[PDB]
This record gives sequence, C-alpha cells and structure tokens, in this order.
Amino acid sequence: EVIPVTEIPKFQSRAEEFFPIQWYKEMLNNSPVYFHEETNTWNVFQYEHVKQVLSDYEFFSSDGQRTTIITNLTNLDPPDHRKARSLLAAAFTHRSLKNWEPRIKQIAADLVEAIQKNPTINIVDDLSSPFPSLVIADLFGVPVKDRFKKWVDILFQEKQRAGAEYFQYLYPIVIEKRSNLSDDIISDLIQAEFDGETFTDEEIVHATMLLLGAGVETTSHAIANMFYSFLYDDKSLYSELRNNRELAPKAVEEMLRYRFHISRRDRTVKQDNELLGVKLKKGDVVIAWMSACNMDETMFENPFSVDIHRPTNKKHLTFGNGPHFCLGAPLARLEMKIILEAFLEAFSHIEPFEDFELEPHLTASATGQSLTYLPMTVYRH
Ligand code: HEM
Repeated sequence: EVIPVTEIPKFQSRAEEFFPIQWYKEMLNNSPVYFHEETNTWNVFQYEHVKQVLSDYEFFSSDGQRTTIITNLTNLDPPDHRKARSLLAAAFTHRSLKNWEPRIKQIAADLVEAIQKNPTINIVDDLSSPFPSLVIADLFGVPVKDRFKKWVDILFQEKQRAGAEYFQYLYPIVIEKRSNLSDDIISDLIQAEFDGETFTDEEIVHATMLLLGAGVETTSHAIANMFYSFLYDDKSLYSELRNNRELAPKAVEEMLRYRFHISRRDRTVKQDNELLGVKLKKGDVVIAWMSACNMDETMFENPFSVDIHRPTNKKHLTFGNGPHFCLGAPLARLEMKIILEAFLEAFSHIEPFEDFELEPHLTASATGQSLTYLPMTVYRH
C-alpha cells in the first residue's frame, strides 16, 4: 500500500512545501510524536526519535507491507542487507572517491566554462540538472558518445517502458566490460564478491538503475537549493565563500542540513515497543522526518538560521543513519563541493531577479517541490 505522505502536512502552497520551516517548528513545539489518523501513520520530528527509527532495525524494519515512496536493497534489514550492501559498496571505495575528484572537476570546469561570460544564468538548466547526470555517466564508464539526462527524466506506465529501454542500452555494455575491465563503477560491480557470491550481468544493470534513482535527482535538488540559499537566505554567505575559498565543504554541509526538503523515510514496527514514548504495535508505520529533525534546537543551535560554522552541522540526518546510511554520501558531498568551487572561481557576486516568482517555478517531485527554474545575475571581478 503506497502511503501519500503529501496528505500529512497538507501544505497551502508549493512555496511552503519547498521550505516548510513554519510546519517543522509547529510539529517540534506542539506535536513531535504525531499520529495521523487519515494515513494511519506515526510521525516523528525530534532528532533522537528520528535517529532511533532510522537505525534500530530490530524494532523499525525497512521491509514492511506499506511505504511512503531490483535488488530491493533499501527494503532489506540485516542480515539479508549485508551481502547486497557489500557488493554495491565495492564501487564506492576510498580509492574510487579519490580518483573521481579530478574527473568530476573536469566536468564542472566545462559546465561553468559554458556560462563564464553570461550576465545572467539559470542554475537549473546550466548546472543543477545536467551536472549529476554527466558525473554518473562518466563514473559508470558509459561510452564517451552517450555521456543520459533523458533517462532519469523518463525514469520518473511511462516507467515500465523507460526501464526496458535503459536495460537494452546497458546490458550489452556490462557484458563488454566483463571482458574489458576499467576504473569505473560497472567494472567494480563485476569484480565485487561476498562470501563467494557475485552479481550477474542482469543484476549489475539493475544496480546501476538503483544508483541513478538514488543519486541524480537528489543531488540536482541539493545543488539547486544550495544556490537558492545564496540568493534568499543569508545573502552575505556567497561573499564569505569568495573571501575564503576553503569554506566550500562547510557551506555544502550547512545546505544539506538547512535547504534539502523534504527528507522523510518510513519504517514498519517489527516488535511492540514504547521507545518513542508512545506504545507502538508490530505492523504500525512510522515516518521519520529528517529535514524537521535537522532544525531541532536540542542538536542545532539557532537552527532556523544559516550558520556554516555551527560545529554540529555534520550531525544532520539528510543521508540517514545506521545500516541504510546513504552509500552515495561522499560522492554527493564531492559533487556539491566541486560545482560550488568551480562556480566561486568564475563569479565574484550573484543576485536574484527582483521579479522572480517562486510559486510558478516549483513542480511536484519525490522530495515535495523542486525548482523548474532559478535565475540569477552574475558578475566577474
Ligand atoms: C544529496 C544527495 C542524496 C541524498 C539526500 C540521499 C539520501 C539518502 C538517504 C536518506 C538514504 C537512506 C534511506 C533509508 O534510510 O531508508 C540513501 C540511501 C542510498 N543512497 Fe543516497 N542520497 C543522495 C545521493 C546519492 C548518490 C549520489 C548515490 C549514488 C551514486 C546514492 C546512493 C544511495 C544508495 C545505494 C542507498 C541505499 C543504501 C542502503 O539501503 O543500504 N545516494 N540516500
């Protein structure tokens, strides 16, 4: 049973759903452990409850009958999760993340080089939408000619057709790489082994589709919302980053705490318990609202303000917590750092369009509402 999580807050505007800080403050102050009769869900907003739901799989299972949304990795609890996680993790080593940085830098340099003389840019079409698709295509090892945005657009049934077309495209590339191994994700998934078990070629195609669904639109949203913040939240932050070019990672971590909305994951209660202060029964569904708990003043001082120097920022739960903690988190942080650093090198100052209207430039997405357009005036020094 697909649970329509959109019906819990019932937002009055796309703009509110895009940045629901008023609703987070209401739930944290008045209703932090909230039973929603219409969806038959429990809803938790406080940092210590959200963290417990995400990680304590003995009590809060990822593999229940009801959900908020090809290996089903995200739907497995330990012990069955260990093999799937280990085989996919073979493509996300410390060595690969080190080797990816100069490749991702090249891609960012080319995207920014295309807009370097622009008086005005559109973050979405010029940067946030193409960049994570161009990156994942390079990291997969796709032929240079195919270097792909189309796929994830369509991968959003339209869905049956698109998945069958991706499969026919990639299946012969995996077979080819099995005989012709290179430093790319597909080659690392071919060589992966757990207790003598390996992926089949078909499983590797599915693994790449899971990585596309996990890592493209999420990263696009995170980048667009970071640039949104520089225009609309702390308008002095961009200047601070220009003045000290080592601050990019701190800025990325604060934009993942402050401007990624809405982050929520569901679990199914596995055993009766009152760990969240209320009696729950086996089969109950709990939604953990990570974006809300990222503004819990018990963990984050001055939580409704941008502060890239807040020493707790690295504790945000935008990537989850526990066994399912985002496999892509290092890559996501690297992509956001590299695109921000390339942008800072090109542009001395950015300004919003006085006439930009948010409501007409938001569309429904898996995370709530996403920018369709984000204009800015840019300057060079
Ligand atoms: C800003 C970007 C991203 C965000 C906000 C994000 C968020 C998340 C979250 C919250 C989970 C945990 C789900 C849960 O507990 O139920 C997760 C899992 C995962 N993410 Fe990410 N993600 C991002 C980028 C990426 C990228 C770039 C990749 C890969 C290229 C990726 C691959 C995955 C995978 C494979 C899992 C499943 C791990 C498991 O279930 O063991 N993600 N992501």
